[PDB]
Amino acid sequence: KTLERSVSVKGLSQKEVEADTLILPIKFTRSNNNLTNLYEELEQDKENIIKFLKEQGVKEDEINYNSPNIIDRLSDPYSNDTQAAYRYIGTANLLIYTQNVKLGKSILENISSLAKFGIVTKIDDYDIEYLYTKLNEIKPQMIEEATLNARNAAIKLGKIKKASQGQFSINNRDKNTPYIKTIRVVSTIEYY
Repeated sequence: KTLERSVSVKGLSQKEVEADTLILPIKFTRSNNNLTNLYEELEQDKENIIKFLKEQGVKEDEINYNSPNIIDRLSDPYSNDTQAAYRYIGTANLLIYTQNVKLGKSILENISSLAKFGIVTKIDDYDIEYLYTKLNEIKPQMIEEATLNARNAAIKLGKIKKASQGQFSINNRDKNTPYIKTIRVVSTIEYY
């Protein structure tokens, strides 16, 4: 009348963890007819941004800086046209790489204070990274926990028919907490 019976349980491993890496790129841009003057204002912009980051808790060894990217437009602020401008435009990037992930919130709310110096900072939310770089290291024990939780629900009794493993998910806790990640895995076990 019946040929087999099997029971299926899904085991859940879930953990909140704190991101260990914050990558925060701060771009700032200037224009000038004289290229030497563009570099001097960028360099002065860079010094003021660094001072604000150090006040915020960032250390010097967490700040990285590439050569500014300079575009020659060959324009002039005298030529009567609808598209006249300064000849050169330069954009620079101060790239923060730190394990002090809780610094990011305060940096992003106060960076407007640099408007004083005439600094134009652009920070793209898409390129702000809060990572838990230990993610792959923690997977084996969470897989065991899920598989184990599945077995113990089955207790509450033959061999194992099928074993499957979902992929890990990793989500921010709240919107206000990007430096805290929720990590989940589900292990599915079917017994006879």
